[PDB]
Amino acid sequence: VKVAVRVRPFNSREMSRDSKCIIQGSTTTIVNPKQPKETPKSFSFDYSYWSHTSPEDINYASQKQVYRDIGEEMLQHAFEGYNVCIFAYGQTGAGKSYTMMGKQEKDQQGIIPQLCEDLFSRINDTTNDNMSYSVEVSYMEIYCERVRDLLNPKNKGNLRVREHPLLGPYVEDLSKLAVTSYNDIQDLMDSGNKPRTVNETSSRSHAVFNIIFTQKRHDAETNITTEKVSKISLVDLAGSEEGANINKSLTTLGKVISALAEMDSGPDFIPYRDSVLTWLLRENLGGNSRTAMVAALSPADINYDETLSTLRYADRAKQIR
Ligand SMILES: Nc1ncnc2c1ncn2[C@@H]1O[C@H](COP(=O)(O)OP(=O)(O)O)[C@@H](O)[C@H]1O
Ligand SMILES: [Mg+2]
Repeated sequence: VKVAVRVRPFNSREMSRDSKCIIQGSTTTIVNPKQPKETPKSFSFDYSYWSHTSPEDINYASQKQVYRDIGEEMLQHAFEGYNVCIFAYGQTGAGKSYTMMGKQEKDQQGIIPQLCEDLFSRINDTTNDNMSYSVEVSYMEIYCERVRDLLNPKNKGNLRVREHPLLGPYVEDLSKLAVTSYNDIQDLMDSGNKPRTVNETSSRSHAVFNIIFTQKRHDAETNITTEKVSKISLVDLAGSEEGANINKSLTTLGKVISALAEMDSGPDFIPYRDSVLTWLLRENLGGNSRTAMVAALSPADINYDETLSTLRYADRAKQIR
């Protein structure tokens, strides 16, 4: 797996913009009529999430759905070790926040909230007297190559993304604290999401919600616990590139995709330092550790270029490991 796209019914700016929809299969239809042409195409897109109507519409991409499809499977791999990713990419107002952290009230949740929950349930259901996992998580915002401990509001004893000669990239301490208890964990997020509030320009940033699943198996053959960790990173990178303000953020990443998108002739040295964001995630992005994506589109015809822009180099995610 690795890719999917999701469209949002309509937002105010749209609702009053007397703008209807262009995006109507398993693939994305994309028209424009304000040029003539019929194109572009539909593109593969493992998943072309249809959520244009109302959660009452039988034909509706339910929240629980997107999870049981991308997240669920993505959580499974974790148990069997192997790290994983899930980025919500977009165009400001595309639907990234919802599809990752939705809304607190019953129903309207993201994959994050559901994923942990699963994890948590996954762990307490138990089955054997030697589990021992312990949940370790962190919530950072990457703004102008300038992280921020959404977990610990006043941070401290920090700087940027440092590289551990062997353990891989990380950051100066930051904030890392177990808790074990969905509710305990659930809370963390909350506090976090709030740590950011300047239109909310919290957009020119990207929030990484990474968790450290450590697995300790008991031998039952010459006592010998076995440390089996997995890294679970879900991000909501910036979106939409009138284009007041720039910064590596995008590009950095904008560079990686061209990379993982470049095999030719049957089946590398990988270029991501040049991509601070990719930095944060080594193996999980450069070979090893499966990875899936979610793009959120806007039904508005007033947004046919940016969105379309999204579809294309979304379709582009087809080549690497
Ligand atoms: N599939 C969906 N179902 C219901 N509401 C949605 C959906 N997708 C987006 N939204 C709406 O859009 C808003 C959030 O979009 P958002 O994730 O914040 O944008 P972005 O992350 O691209 O900046 C919410 O207030 C929500 O009502
Ligand atoms: Mg947002």
